[PDB]
This record gives sequence, C-alpha cells and structure tokens, in this order.
Amino acid sequence: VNVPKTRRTFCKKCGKHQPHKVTQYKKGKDSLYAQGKRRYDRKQSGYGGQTKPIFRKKAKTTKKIVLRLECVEPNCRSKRMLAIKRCKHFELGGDKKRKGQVI
Amino acid sequence: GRRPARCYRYCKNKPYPKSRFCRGVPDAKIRIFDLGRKKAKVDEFPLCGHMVSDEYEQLSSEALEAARICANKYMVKSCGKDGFHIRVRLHPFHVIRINKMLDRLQTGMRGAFGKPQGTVARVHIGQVIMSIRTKLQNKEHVIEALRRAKFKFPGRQKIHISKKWGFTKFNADEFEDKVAAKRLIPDGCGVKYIPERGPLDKWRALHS
Amino acid sequence: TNTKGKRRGTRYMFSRPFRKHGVVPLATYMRIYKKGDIVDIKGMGTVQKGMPHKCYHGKTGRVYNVTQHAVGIIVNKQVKGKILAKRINVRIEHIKHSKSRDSFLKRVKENDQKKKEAKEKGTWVQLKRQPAPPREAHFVRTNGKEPELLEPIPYEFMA
RNA sequence: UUUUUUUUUU
RNA sequence: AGCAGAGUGGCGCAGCGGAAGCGUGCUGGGCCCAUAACCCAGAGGUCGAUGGAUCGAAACCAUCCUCUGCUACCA
RNA sequence: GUCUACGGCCAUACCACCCUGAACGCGCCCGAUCUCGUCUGAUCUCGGAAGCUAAGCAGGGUCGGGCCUGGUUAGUACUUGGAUGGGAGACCGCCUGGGAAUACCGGGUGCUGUAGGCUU
RNA sequence: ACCUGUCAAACGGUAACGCAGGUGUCCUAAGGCGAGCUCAGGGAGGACAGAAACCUCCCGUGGAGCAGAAGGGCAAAAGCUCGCUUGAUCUUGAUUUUCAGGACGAAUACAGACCGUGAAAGCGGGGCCUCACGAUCCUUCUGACCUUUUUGGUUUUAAGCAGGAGAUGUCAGAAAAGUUACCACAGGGAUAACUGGCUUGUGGCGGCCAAGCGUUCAUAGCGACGUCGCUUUUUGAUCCUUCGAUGUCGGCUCUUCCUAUCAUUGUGAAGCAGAAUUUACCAAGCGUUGGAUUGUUCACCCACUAAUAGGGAACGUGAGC
RNA sequence: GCGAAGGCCCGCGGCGGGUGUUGACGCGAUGUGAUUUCUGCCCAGUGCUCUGAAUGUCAAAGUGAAGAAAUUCAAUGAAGCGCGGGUAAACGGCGGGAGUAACUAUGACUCUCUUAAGGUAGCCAAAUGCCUCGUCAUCUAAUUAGUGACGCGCAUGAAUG
RNA sequence: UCUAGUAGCUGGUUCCCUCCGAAGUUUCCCUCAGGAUAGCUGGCGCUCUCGCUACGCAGUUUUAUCCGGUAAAGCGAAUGAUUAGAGGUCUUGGGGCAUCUCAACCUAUUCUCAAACUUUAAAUGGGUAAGAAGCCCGGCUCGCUGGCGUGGAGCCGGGCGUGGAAUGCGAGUGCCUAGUGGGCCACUUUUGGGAAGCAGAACUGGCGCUGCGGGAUGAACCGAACGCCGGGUUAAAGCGC
Ligand SMILES: [Zn+2]
Repeated sequence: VNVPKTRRTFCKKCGKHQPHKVTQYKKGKDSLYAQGKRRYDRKQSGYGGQTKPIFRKKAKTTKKIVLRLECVEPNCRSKRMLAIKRCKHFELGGDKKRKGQVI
Repeated sequence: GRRPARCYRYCKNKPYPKSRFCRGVPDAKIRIFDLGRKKAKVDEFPLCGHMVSDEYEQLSSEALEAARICANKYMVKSCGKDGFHIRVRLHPFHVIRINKMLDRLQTGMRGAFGKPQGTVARVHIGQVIMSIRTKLQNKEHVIEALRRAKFKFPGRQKIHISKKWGFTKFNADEFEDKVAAKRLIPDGCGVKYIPERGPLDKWRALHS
Repeated sequence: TNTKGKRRGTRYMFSRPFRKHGVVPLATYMRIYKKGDIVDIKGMGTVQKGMPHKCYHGKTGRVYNVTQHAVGIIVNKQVKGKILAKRINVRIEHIKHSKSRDSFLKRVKENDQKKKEAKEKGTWVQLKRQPAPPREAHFVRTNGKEPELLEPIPYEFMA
C-alpha cells in the first residue's frame, strides 16, 4: 500500500481537523528497568533454567502497520497512533498512479 | 472391464450430468440415434411403433446401442434399407461412478467418492424408448424388430402402435384432412402447424 | 459442517423477482411507520445496507423505534426450545405494513358503530365471528331434466 | 607451440 | 534485535576526490599455408539506487533491496 | 375530447411498421454578444422567433411479436395422513384431504393524483 | 480458524476424509462526494489496413465491468472518464451475526464532535453485499498542567489509568525430537491382525436374445453387442462377537458330507461309418495313485492308471503329531 | 595421543589416587582380524587438527566521557565461531547427460552438471538380485534344490577391508 | 521409609415400602474412554386464580394476512447439454469439375436433459393478528420536528362491556439441583458406496428405562402399556391335533 506523507485528520488537543505529518511507528528498545524485565531477570538468575515460554510456532508473515501522526501546529505538536490493515509491502509517500500511462 | 448392469439399474441418485463439475466422462457408446431413411417425408411413413418402458429404471448407453443395432438389422432384412426410419428417443445424460479397483493408496471407504465410469438414461413408466416409422404394410415387421430389441434391456417393455401419423404429434385419422385444409404444411421428416394467429400476409402466401 | 456466513443460502430469498430489478419504487420510501405498528420483514438485495438477517425474512414484528432511514423491530425468534423477543434495526426498504392488523382495526370500527346503531334502534346484532355452519336444508329442482348418467370410461394405453 | 589420413590391382 | 561489511565489460579483482582497466568472454585484421597465443585493434560497465555536501563523484555521507559473518532470544 | 409541469402504480404502458393530428402547448428550428463548455455552439450553456408538423410527442391501425388475463392441459403430475394393500423387486393401486406447469384456444392493449392551459 | 454454491427434503437449523471451489491478501484509491458518459457483442461504411490499428452511423436488458472464489445486486448505476478530498479521523452507549444468547472477528441503526463533497436535497465515519483474522501476563508508543513513588519537600526513575501495536494458523491462544525385536503398566473387543455373520464389487459357475463361426446351415458344437441370475472352495468391503487369550501356515493321520461327474452302471444328441471324441440326463454307490524340486497352499515335470474331478466340515483336524 | 608442571582415567574433597616397583622395544585409545595377493578415486559435507592473520563477531573486569546520581554512551575487547591448512587403515561417498569406430547390436577418443570424485582391481541371482523358479551347461526318469558359468549388479566391491 | 505416591482407566459399593423421573444433543477445552456449558430431572417452596351450601395458556383447528423456490413442470423462455430433417444466403471455405454439390451461417420446426439451471410453481411448512394494555372524546407538557392552529411522543381527566372465532385447560414465578453428554431401530425423505445386519443426515415414533396378548422362537414388528383381585367384553391374531 501507499500512504501519503501528510493528511488532514482530527486533532484531540486542537479539537479540530489539522494537517499531520505521517511516519511509520517502530518499536522502541527494552527498558531493562521495566518491572516485567526486572522480575524476569530475578527469576532467570540461579539454577532453575528457562522459567518462561519461548514462542516458536510463528504463523504471521506480515504485520499491522501503525502510523504516527504528528500535528503541525507549532504550539500543539501532539501525536497519535493510527493502525491500518496488514500489508506485505508498505510505502510512505510513493508516486501516485495515473491511468493515461502507456504500459 | 464393465460391471454387470444389475449394479446400475434403480435410479438411486440424483441426476449427475456432464458439466463443469463432472469432468473426465467417457463418451457414450451410442452416438447415432436416427437410422434408415431420415430424409423421408411425412406422407410416406404413416405407421409408427414405440417401445414403451414399463419400469422406472436407467438403461445403459451400451444397451441402447445394442438395441438400435439389432432393430436396424432386422428391419433392413425385412423391409429394405430405405423402407423405414428408426429414432432412439433416449439420450444417456446420467453419469454413473465407480469406486477404485482394489502402500501408496488409501484403501477402504475413506474418500470413497467415485470416478465416472459410463452413462445411463433414466426412463420413467410409460416413456418411449425407440420409435420406428414405416409404411402401413410393415406393421408385423415393426413389432418383430422391437420385440427382438426388448431382450437387450433389463426391465419390462411394451410394444405399442401409435394413433398418430409417423413421428408427428397429430392423429392419423385427421392428418390428411388437416394437410388439405392447409393447417399442416409438410417440412422435412415432420410437419408444421399453421394457426390463424399471425399476420395475414402468411395466410396470403399459403393460399396463393 | 457448513459455514457460518451471514448470507449463506440466500441465493433466491434476496434476489429480485423476474423483470422487477432496477430502481426501487419511491412509494416504499414514502410509507410511514409509527411506534407500535406491525411490519413484515422481507430483505431486498438491491439495498445492501440495513439488511435483516435471513432468519428474520418472512417474520413479523412491531416497531419500537423510528430513525432517519431505519426502524427498530421487536421480532420473535425461536432458539432451541425458547422464543425470545429480539430487537433488530432494518432499513425501510426491507419492511412493509402488515395487512392483518389493518383488517382487525376495521372490524373493531364496524363493531363499535354496530353497537351504537343497535342501541339507538333497540335491536340486537351479532358481533362475534362464527365458524362455517353446516349447510342448511334446501330443495334442488330438476326442471323436468333427468340427471346425466355418468359411467367410468374404458382404459386406453396412450403413447 | 602443433601439420592426422590418402584408395584397388594395374 | 546488535555490530562489521559488500553489490563493478557477464566474471577474479585493483584505488579515492572523475583518466574508468587488466587474464578472460564478442568482433576485425598481422605472421605462416600455418591450424597456435603473444600480437594490435575496436564494441560491451546507466559500478542497484533515493536525496545531502563540495569547483567537481561506483567511489564520501543518511535510508531502501541483494546478501554475508558472528552474536542475542519471557508476549 | 386533449395537452403541459411534477408524479404514483411500472409493458393492458414495450417493440416493428403505416395513417391522422384543429387550438393552446411541447418540440424541431434560427443565432453565438453576454453566462458557460467543446477538436467541432453537434451536445451543454446562453439570446431568440423566419419556417415546419418531416421528426420527436399524442391518438388510431396490424387474422402483428411481446405483455396482462382467462380456458385447456387436468382432478392429470405431485403431495398431508392410513392399512398385517399388491408386487421377488422396480414400483403401483386404493382410503382421507390438498392440488400444479408447457404446448394448444380465446379476450384486452394503461389507469390515475396535484397544479396550469386549449377545445370561446 | 474462516467464505461461496449444493447437499438440505420451498421458514431457520441440519452430518460424512459428501461434491464443486476460495482465504492468511489487495487498494491514497479500487476510500468519500459530485458531474458527465455507456458497456460486451454485431451489421454497414472509410488511404495504406489485412481475421484483429483508428475514424463514422446503426442495433444492443446488460449477454460487459465492478481485483481476488462463487452467489446475489447494479445502466443519465455500484460500470468508464474527470474534479475536489481524507467519514479508513475523535467519542458514549444500543443492536445483529456465531451463541451459552460469555468472548473475538465482522456487521447494523442512532447520538455528540470535527470535516469532505455538491448549487442543493443529500451522501460519507473504509472497500456494492456475504471471507481475509487473535485472550490473560510481558514489552513498546501515544494522552493528561492526571494519580502513587510509603516522615515531609524538589528533581530523575519506577508504578498506575486510557487507546494503538509486537501472537499464539493445534487460529478460546502448553515452551517440545526420535527409537525400542530387551521392554513395562492401566485398559480396550469403543479398534486392527483368524473363524463365523451381512454383502458379492472382484473371483467362480450358470441362463436369455441371436450378429456371426461351423464348405452349405443362427442354435451338432460355439456364440459377439447386450441382459438376467446363482455360489461363498478367491480377494475385497464392513467391524456384529471374542484382547482378566477361541493356540497360528503347511504337511501327516482319520471320518463324514456336497455335486457344479474325471472314471465306472443305465441313457438321450452329434458335423456319431468303425475306433476315438464331444454335448446333455438319472446318478455321489465305488474309485480318484507312486515320485523329483519347493516350508509351502498353488505350480511344474517324470511314470503308471478306468480316471488320475472339484470342494466343505471354526479357510475340519497342535491336551493328535 | 603422550617426554611426566605429561597422556588416559578415578575422586565430594587434599598438587588426594590408578596406569606407575612404569618412561616410547612404554602406557593409554581405536579399527581390521592367520598366512598369501592387493588395499583404487574423492578433503566438496560432517568431524579431528595447524598456524598466516586481511583480520569480522566477541562476556565479565578494567579505561575514558556526559549527568546530581542511579544510569547511559564510546574505545578497548581472551578463548570459541568465522577465515585460510592438513587429513579417508576419520565418519563416509564413488552418478548421470551429451558428443560416436564399413550388417547390426555394442561403441574407447572430446566436453559438461549437481555437492568433491564418479565403483579401479577383483567378485556375484552369493548368507548380498526385487523382477526370479534369471539364461546356458551339468547333476535325475523327473530338480523352485546343488555345482560351474554369464554379464548394465532393485541395492557387490577393496583394514565400513 | 517418603507412601494410604497419582490414575480422565478395570472391579466392587450392604435394609424395606411410597411418589416423581432422564441423557447420549448445543458451544468451549492438546477436547475425541474426560470435563466445563446449555438442555432434559428432582426437591423446596412461594404469588395468585375459580367455584359451592377465571388471572391467562395451548406440539389443535378456523378466519385474515405475509414469507418460501423443494416435488412437479420447462427448454418452439434466459444459462448450460443435446438428436434429425427442412427453407434461404454474405460465404477472408472446401471438393469434383461455365460452374455444381457439400460444409458454414441464418430462419421456422423437431428428439432428449440439469444437485451446484429457470419464466412458472404446489402439498406439507414457518411468522403475525383475532380488544379493556381496547376504542372514542377533552385538556396539559416538550429544550425534539417545524410555513403553520405543524408533527411525534409523553402526561392528566371522561365515556363505552354483546368480554368481540372453535375446542380444551387453573396459571405464574424463584432458588438449589443429581444423572447424562458411547446410543440404537422403523415408516417416509435423503448423501457416499455394487451392496451390506455398512457409513452419514431430517421428521416422528420406539428400544435403551418396559413387562403384557399375537408374530413357533426374537430388544425395535402388530395390538396394548402394568397397584392386588371377581364378573363381562374386545384389540392384533386366530379356531384339524
Ligand atoms: Zn494539534
């Protein structure tokens, strides 16, 4: 799919429709000090071995694409997360198709 | 190579014709249904005889082929090669299946849906199987020819001499009067029926 | 087993009648449905919005809500030995007024007015419906013409 | 740096 | 997921601030009447690319697709 | 007796061809300055009023096709319920109720609502 | 885990390793709105041009297209071409479908915002409709002048609240390779490997018709194309009985039974001159052998013979070997 | 494999034990299985083993830097893997597809593919051959048996001797 | 010794009478010899109703009114399949030879068909309604809707009992709840299979849980269902012994 780099959508902070910059969300790195990571490390220390499951039966081949929308109002600059459906290929700001072209 | 006809006789399935859902069907044994002098006019073969089914069964294409051959062979010998016209009024459209002829294959009743084996024709009680039209003097030969073709069919059949003129749908007692009164216009082996329900130009052409 | 698809087996029930395709006639949108009146549900495949489920096609219920394009209906549905009053939203195209209720409302009117006429005329009139009574005694005239004698016909083996 | 064969008595 | 790399007449490669090649693969010609490769000659490289820098780039820089090696594994 | 604008039911209204059309109207028609749009004022948009019912449109016609409706097909085909009915079976008959569809044969060929005209 | 048509017996629901198929996607447009057009195909014409280039008129109820399979739906449409846009956005409840009337997915009408389109009425909160997907715990991002961070206060950090995402396809979601003939236990006739029982496709044995064969001649003897049966000495199909056990291949030994008769008794027919042979009837009283090879049943050969027929009895018979 | 601060091995533990009252003509670990005659080709794969590093990845500790600190970042970064070597009397493996010699049939000489080589010498319906009771001969009156031969050998074959 | 280890699996589980009385089906589960869930059962009640010195309901019909695409039928109606003649002709057609016959196409007929075809279209089906929660008058409220005394809804008074088809019946409602979650057979319908005392479905009844008369015998057939008895009479079936 091809998603344009900008779009006019509602802004919760502004209370109205505003232009937004569109980017692709990427997962941040693990904190190493989140409570779940601390608990897992405490469990993993010692002689028990592996204490939690390791997932191995992977079935999904694609991934849901999450768009980060940032308001262009300088005083607002608020962000929102907007997911679209699964797609194998994702392009942001690709060329727009036209019907008069010679194949 | 072929199962006995008693295995496929009692019309136990829904019609299973050749279509995009049923492919790989072997060709039927009978491919010719009209025999003798097909080009004869209505007025030369007035007598008609039928082999009428008396059971609700299905007749194989091989049986229809065998009956047609033996009826034709007798009527050529007795009435000449151009003194009759035989029409087989049954077309094999039902496809019968067979399960696999029995390491690398799954035996038993697992996946037991069959493959096409042959074609049979479903016939109802009182339905015509074969028809022969000839001259009025060959009545005994028509009965004899249809009698011998009975033995090729599993069930019970009756031989009936029609009250109609040849292969047409009009009674033999009224046929000549209708032709004279221009209600019946001969065309080919059959006849055309002319009503009074069209443009008057057609009526003008008929009476001109 | 078969699928749980919403429109499975609606090949004929949601098809338009022969030579009755095309534009929906506009009087169907002009019918006025008030709260409390009885409507027949009959899904039309020309309009795919607000379409009733196949289990409500041929069912009759009463209007409990009126919206801009649709109507809420309280419809009885039988589910494995219990009957429950479902609430469904159906667009206007898939419903029509039920004529059984209109007939009864007319009979109430002629009953009340017949009571008023009877009281003013000092007479008594029958108001309850009655099942078809046994036929009364009567005479049948021959008009000097003997009844025609029928007889079974001989058997003839046709083609 | 390589270059095989060539035909039957007459 | 982290690091370090790389894509080149079709190939095995060689340099960073432009002059694009070598033994091979195509082709034409010397020399002998030899059946040679040396010998000369030409064509064949958008160096996988999007933009940025600079007086200028396969070559320098950020990302994509085509992989490599090793490392890591609580939905 | 008719038309126009807007419709309802969507062929008894459609399709093919022929005849007739008074008066209003509806059109065909004339033109491109402006509004508007085109390769093209053909269409669309605009300004008109010399001519014409040839066309559209209306009414009628056709042993017309279709469509609607009725007979026939036929108490046939099928079917609820029943039997220690028949038949080796395939299937069939009867009791008790319901009950079709072609071919074939006739009749018909828009009704109408709101508003505004003509038939003076 | 899902979807289409059928099965399915004209409400709905309805099974099988039933039948015919599709899915783990694809789309900034193929989402939304408006305007303007009409598609497949065919006929007749026009320089190069021809069965297929492009131009024109006519007919065209859709016989095209609407991305995915199929069904439905659709014509100044939902199809084609342009123009403008992001209703594929921010929220609270109600409802439908599967259903236990928990959930997820998907879907339907509203309501409050903020917008798009069009002159406007209206239409639009994704795809014309029915498929295209995912819990707790954990992680990650986003939102508030948010709440906690434990004697108080400031600042980092961490925890919490709400909405997205990283996934479990065995798709209501354990983290998972093999072998056992050295084997073990609890059970199962809910279930295979024998007999037996149903069935007889296959095997085997018969019958009907008569196209031909038989020098001549359908039927002495055969018998194509077809068609009707019988048997359980073949093999299958099924899983009713038996898994707290019905000893298992073959041979040897011994008895009895069947006839679908190889011989022998008595006959009928012949393409029966005699001899030999073939066909059929009554008929199972009597007989149906000795050996080489093979574990073999089966087979094959050697040799006698009147003939060297076929079978059953828990595929007779292991407290008989 | 090992020259004793060792090789192989035991032990909860001690520079505790066995080999070892031993020292390569020794001890430990494997395979093949007298004698005779031979022991072909393959190091691509999996192992084992050597060092050139061009050297990439590479934990803890240590070093430096920013912040108020917890923290974070950067450079550095052993063995191992990677990278290049040996090695089959290590585990094992040993094909086709073409190009062709005066009746044929057969068919050396040339070139190629996977994943390196294409089964050499011998041997065989073998205790190894499905088809198969292979074909020929011999053994008998008769032989699915025996023996001797034959060679595209389902699936023979050289210390898996 | 831990240890009476665990077992969704096999075996057993002790007195009488009385009353009521099943399920082998739905959904989820590393679920298929097991559970949870709904259903079927029982128990305890409770809230009411009628009558003597009716609150309402129904495995039924009727009367109205909708819904449907199976049986049938159809193919000179669409989509597919398909047999044979006939009448015309543009023929980027062929063959035998100015040509002429075939083939092709068209038109009007004709034979035979469809679970995944259809214009048409049953029988048996399913839904709703058949009043007092109704009908008819008068007024009030609204921030919704709006040319309007508009519309819609709500609320407050008043009047009207011939109780607005037949038949039958007393209803409603709460909590707790065991067993079951292997089924099997038959008429009709129906899928796979040559078929099967085979495998898989729908509806109803039955066996399982059930004995009794008859079918000689027999789970299921026919008749009929059961406290202990006397008389009488039947069903299905019988009446030579
Ligand atoms: Zn903002």
